[PDB]
Amino acid sequence: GIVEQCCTSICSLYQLENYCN
Amino acid sequence: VNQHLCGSHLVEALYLVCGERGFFYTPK
Ligand SMILES: [Zn+2]
Repeated sequence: GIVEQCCTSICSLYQLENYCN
Repeated sequence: VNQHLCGSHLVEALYLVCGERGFFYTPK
């Protein structure tokens, strides 16, 4: 879902942290 | 809608944001 969530619309670093290890 | 070109950017962003925690990148 990162590709769906952040390619059509802009993701903040706050949203992106959800994908870290 | 070029997900492959988009993905290239995503991986660089995750590198900066995750730092030492790292990440798993799955092109699902
Ligand atoms: Zn590019």
